[PDB]
Amino acid sequence: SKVTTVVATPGQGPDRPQEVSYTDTKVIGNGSFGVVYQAKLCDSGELVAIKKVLQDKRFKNRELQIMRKLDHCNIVRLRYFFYSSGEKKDEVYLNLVLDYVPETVYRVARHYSRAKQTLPVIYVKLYMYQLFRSLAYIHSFGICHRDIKPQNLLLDPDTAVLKLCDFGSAKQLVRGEPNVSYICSRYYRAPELIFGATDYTSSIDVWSAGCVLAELLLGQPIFPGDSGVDQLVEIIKVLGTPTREQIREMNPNYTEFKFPQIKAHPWTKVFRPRTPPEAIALCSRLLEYTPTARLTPLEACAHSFFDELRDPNVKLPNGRDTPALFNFTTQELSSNPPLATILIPPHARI
Ligand SMILES: COc1ccccc1NC(=O)c1nc(-c2ccc(S(=O)(=O)N3CCN(C)CC3)cc2)cnc1N
Ligand SMILES: [Cl-]
Repeated sequence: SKVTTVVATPGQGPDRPQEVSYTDTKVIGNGSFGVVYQAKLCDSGELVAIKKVLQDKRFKNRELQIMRKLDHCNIVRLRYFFYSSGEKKDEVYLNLVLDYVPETVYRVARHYSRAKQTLPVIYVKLYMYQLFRSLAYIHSFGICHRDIKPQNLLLDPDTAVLKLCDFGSAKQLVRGEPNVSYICSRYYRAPELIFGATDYTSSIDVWSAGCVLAELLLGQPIFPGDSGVDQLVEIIKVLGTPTREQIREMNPNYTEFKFPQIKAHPWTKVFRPRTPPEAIALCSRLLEYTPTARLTPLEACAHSFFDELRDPNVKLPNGRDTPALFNFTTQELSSNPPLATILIPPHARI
């Protein structure tokens, strides 16, 4: 039970460093950036994660910049950040200390799928709405996550609160400056990115969210490509070959083979017989080739598949109340404020 103490700036708040003490630190993850840890704050005993990434001096970290300006019930909070050096030579690490949320949609969905069960539709509605809520929030800032996938959706199994995490691929999408095409995890990678587009939009996140919805409905990934290019083949096996005009809207500069001519597969045959009609309906307005065709995250939240969540009597399966789903801020409703009439049901207004 060793106690580590660091001088950390508060996450959102003002640049006033304070000493923060934590203990009980375990490795829990890693990647190309560095290592991820769990720890307990000696103060409040609250659990936290710490993403530790090698940060080159003299050049700013865009994940930190993006995270300092986010504050949303469905996004993991950046509580503190701090620097530290070691294990290496004259290298500086940036540490993000984030709220710890214990579960992920990936692990949940794997447990049902291993037990050959479908995750109940109520959980599908709860997870997907909160994911769409977080997207509406970051997209109103022009920030695009670029890594929506089941492992980056944290869950509290008791409150069913969902929080979006891992902002190591997020970027301010600025109009006219290009962006890299090979982002997003393969299975959740939108088609314009596979077509090499570099002027894509936030709707690549909405494609990803549709892949997750579809995956929850089906109990397995809906487009499991065994490469960056075979991903497109899997997509085509459901949506059929994209029309010449659809290829233009995805990226207006391309010749990728020509693909064999394949008919679109009807959405009803894509899912299992007892799949709810509004789930399939919602899904088909997300998994569209034309990136302007897809729903915005707010419109998705307004979808009728989510109406059970707007019911005043709804409860979680463990008898408890649903998390807070109607406290929209004006920034959240900014893209389409009229949608408030559907999104804040009567029983939830003041
Ligand atoms: C790999 O993680 C990242 C990579 C990049 C950026 C951010 C993150 N993570 C987070 O930000 C974050 N992660 C978690 C989190 C939750 C569950 C898991 S677990 O795999 O289910 N598993 C690991 C082993 N353990 C013994 C049990 C549970 C892993 C991690 C919680 N709260 C967070 N804030
Ligand atoms: Cl909020």
